[PDB]
Amino acid sequence: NIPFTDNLLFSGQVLYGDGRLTAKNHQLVMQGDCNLVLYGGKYGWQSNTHGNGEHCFLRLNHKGELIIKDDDFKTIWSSNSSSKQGDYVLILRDDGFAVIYGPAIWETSA
Amino acid sequence: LGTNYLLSGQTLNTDGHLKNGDFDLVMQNDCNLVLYNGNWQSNTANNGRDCKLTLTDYGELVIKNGDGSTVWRSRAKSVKGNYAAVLHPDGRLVVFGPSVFKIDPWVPG
Repeated sequence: NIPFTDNLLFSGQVLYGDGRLTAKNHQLVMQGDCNLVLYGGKYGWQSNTHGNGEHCFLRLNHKGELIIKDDDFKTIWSSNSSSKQGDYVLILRDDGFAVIYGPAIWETSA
Repeated sequence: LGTNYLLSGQTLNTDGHLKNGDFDLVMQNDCNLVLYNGNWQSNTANNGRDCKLTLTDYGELVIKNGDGSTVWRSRAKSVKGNYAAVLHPDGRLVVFGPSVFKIDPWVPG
């Protein structure tokens, strides 16, 4: 498993059961009620999936698609973003936006 | 600037840091960009004064001196867009991009 960083979610990492990203006063929470909520910015944001499934988790894949799956791997929500096979990162930015960047195009070490 | 990232359009100023755990990326006053404990450096020591790190709209990392002259470039480029140089917790600086999705909690509509 990849070590956790408070404001990042790399491809393959999972959030569930009120696990979250934090940056300044902003939070991105994969709540226990199957709702993904951004507490921050001016108005916040939500996936609007309260009660849509049980024991849901959030996972960013290696094509830039961010998905909420329930305990039986039924899709509850998707970012519907899809790109090159590679490594991606979801950043809860200091300015409140949550953005998926990828694929990786340059690295210091292989 | 993020504590552990640099977005295209932002600047990592002279003697500035990006840090993730024991891994410390420093844009030094001797114009060398070093990733402490990550076994990497731009190898541009004494090549300029008041040097800064930037990230182009094509995802290229660039070191420029106080006069604005280029000292080093990552050479790897992609399409015009928004990029992010992130200090990974396993000790590598990685450029990701372009952005493929955004959650906007600011727009009222």
